[PDB]
Amino acid sequence: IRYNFHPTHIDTTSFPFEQWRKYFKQTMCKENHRLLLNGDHQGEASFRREIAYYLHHSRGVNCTPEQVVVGAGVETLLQQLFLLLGESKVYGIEDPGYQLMRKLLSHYPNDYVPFQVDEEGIDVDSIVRTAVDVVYTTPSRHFPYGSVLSINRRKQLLHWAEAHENRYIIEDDYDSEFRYTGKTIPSLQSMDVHNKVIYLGAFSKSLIPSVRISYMVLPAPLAHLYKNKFSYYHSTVSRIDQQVLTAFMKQGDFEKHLNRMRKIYRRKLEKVLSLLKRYEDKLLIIGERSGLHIVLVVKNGMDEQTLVEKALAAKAKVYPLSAYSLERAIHPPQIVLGFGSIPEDELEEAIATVLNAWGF
Amino acid sequence: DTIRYNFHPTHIDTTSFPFEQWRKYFKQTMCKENHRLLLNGDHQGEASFRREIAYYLHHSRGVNCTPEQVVVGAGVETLLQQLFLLLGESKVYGIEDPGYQLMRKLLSHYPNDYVPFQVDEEGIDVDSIVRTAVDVVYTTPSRHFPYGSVLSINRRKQLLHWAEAHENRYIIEDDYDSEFRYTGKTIPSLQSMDVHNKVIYLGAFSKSLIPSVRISYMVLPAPLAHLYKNKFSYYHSTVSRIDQQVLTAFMKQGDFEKHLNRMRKIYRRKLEKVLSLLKRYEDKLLIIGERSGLHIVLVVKNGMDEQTLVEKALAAKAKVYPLSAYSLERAIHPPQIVLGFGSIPEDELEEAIATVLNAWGF
DNA sequence: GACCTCATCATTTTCTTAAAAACTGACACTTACAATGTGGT
DNA sequence: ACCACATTGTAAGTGTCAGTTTTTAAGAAAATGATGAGGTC
Repeated sequence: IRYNFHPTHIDTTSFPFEQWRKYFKQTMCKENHRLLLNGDHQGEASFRREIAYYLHHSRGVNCTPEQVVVGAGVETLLQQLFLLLGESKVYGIEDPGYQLMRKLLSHYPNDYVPFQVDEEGIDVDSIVRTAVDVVYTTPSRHFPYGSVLSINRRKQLLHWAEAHENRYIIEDDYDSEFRYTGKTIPSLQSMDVHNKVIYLGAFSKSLIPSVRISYMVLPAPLAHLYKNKFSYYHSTVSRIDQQVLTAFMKQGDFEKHLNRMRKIYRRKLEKVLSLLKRYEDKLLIIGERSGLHIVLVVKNGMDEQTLVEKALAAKAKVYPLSAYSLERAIHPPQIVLGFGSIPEDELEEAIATVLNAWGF
Repeated sequence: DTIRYNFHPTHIDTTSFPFEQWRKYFKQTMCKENHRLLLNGDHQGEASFRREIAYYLHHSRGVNCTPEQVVVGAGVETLLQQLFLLLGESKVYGIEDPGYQLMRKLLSHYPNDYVPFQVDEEGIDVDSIVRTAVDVVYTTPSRHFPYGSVLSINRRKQLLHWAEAHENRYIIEDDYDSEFRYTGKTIPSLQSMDVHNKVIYLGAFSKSLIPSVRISYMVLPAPLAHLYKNKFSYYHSTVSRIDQQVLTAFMKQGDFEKHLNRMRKIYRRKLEKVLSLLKRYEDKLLIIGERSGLHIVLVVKNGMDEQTLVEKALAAKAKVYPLSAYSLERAIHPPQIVLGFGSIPEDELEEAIATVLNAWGF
């Protein structure tokens, strides 16, 4: 309550309401009644022929609107994939990451194998010397430190899968065009030519979290397996919330929302680092100056379960780094702050009362 | 596909939803005072969209429950796959025949095993189930595809003690269709007749309201709501915080029950028009289950096979749906065909039925 | 022989403000399909 | 006791007046790129 530094939220008071309302009135009007009965089972092609036009001009992704699949959430976007694969597979999760591929697979007979990371990337040699079949990396930005995979590891990891023809690799975006200097690199979907990596996108940190649209992109000989095996399903996103975001990205008002949103977070990043570079005796920063959240490491010798529970007395919650890693971390207790939803004209009191609560 | 004169048993009429009363509540919720409602709140739905269903269904269909036991979802299949893993992999699942073509095909991705039954004019073959080894069976109390055979009251009190015999058995009910029967409105729900918690409730706002709002509630009993919140505490919802907080104010301040009664009378006015027109022939076309809801089944005693009859209606660009799909086995030497009217408008019914009849050789 | 702090320059897509324009809020009217009490033999 | 006929009681039919609402376009305007000025080490 009252101060919630969530690690991946968004700011509340800045999305355009009165611009969002106008594109509804071409969608649900008195001629429009064939937008009521249920259409195609994976979103209307006016929503996918624009996604294939957008990700070829902003992230270097190469895809066609008969292969991209829409869905809702990620947990419903992933559960149809585990049954599509089979049940003779052994998964790959990086050691601190998003707590998602693990927490699903507590229901299925499969097994997940961790793999170590560093400030250059994740390990690739242990990917070689085991028998893993599906691995899950975020090549644009590594949660939650902020590491970026180089080109030196990408050729090795993509060439690991080409020699034996039954392994896969899942890219999770989580954030792009929020870098403040430009688009990072062309993503790992761009460098594939043998159709071995699947995408997994999002529409929920960029624009609005609670509209529950998302998307993956399938490769060539798996798209006509998913369409063959699940041709008796239904779509999951409400079709009046899809032709909103067809004209929204045919007539160009998303490509002026994210560019507008960039500076509203950069102006928070500079005013949060100009408050933390005074107390540089202990509160070190690990990870780059990008994204929506910082990772302060506290060398002041208090314990983590006291450090989080100390902030709750003055109606403020932070998010620790015990639940994000399987093993137990170093003696300096890392703590993840965020700056998405805290507004600008209360940052210099928010961080002040947090660091006043901990130690002056 | 896109076609003219589509006759589907779920395609509701499109030209009678109060667009203005859809938009007066939609414009009310996106205000500057009404942020805190664009990020993610609760996961089983908004905490008032669940409070309101427990005073909609309680006095419109009879179900006694609490808003701590409700589960919202999306579709109904995403509401079923978050049940198929709450029970185990030691169960066997009982479907009807004929029925909806869902829970046969959904159970082909799993190691669970299903066994069919038969359906008579009193309901389902309840006498077969007591001497068979099934563990969860899925039935439709208040109606039945594709006939209309309401469950007779003796078999309901039999199938109560069926699932109240042991400890590991459950039953599902599927009352997709209610408040759309002409008089004696609907027999009250199988959830109401149970007082020992072995039946789960399952129904949806996508036949009444709009085909693509994609909301389906669910009710849970006490020893599965607790077991769902525990082993599913890390999901989110699958419907928005605007598609729910429209229908909270859409139902709090009146304009749902007026739509209910208006759509209740419109479809009776549609049905009697069909019963007037098709009665002029009873030579080869007997009609079964003439009374209820949104679809009739229309037999045919043509001197040729049933396969030619569905594809002959494509010759004049019309769509009809046979009954060799809703059943496992195929021995229908009387050719059965189900039809619908719920999408066709009144002004072209006269040409419409004459298209398919004289397309069949009249 | 290296790293990295301020300008101030021309092209440009965001930002409050302003004066003509489709519209819905709260009356009253104001008919139409049809619910329920008082009579036909 | 067996077989109807008509009142008040409202869901509807366009319009009233006004009001809190939507749509087009032009200067300043905050602020991004090729060029030109120092510092530290």
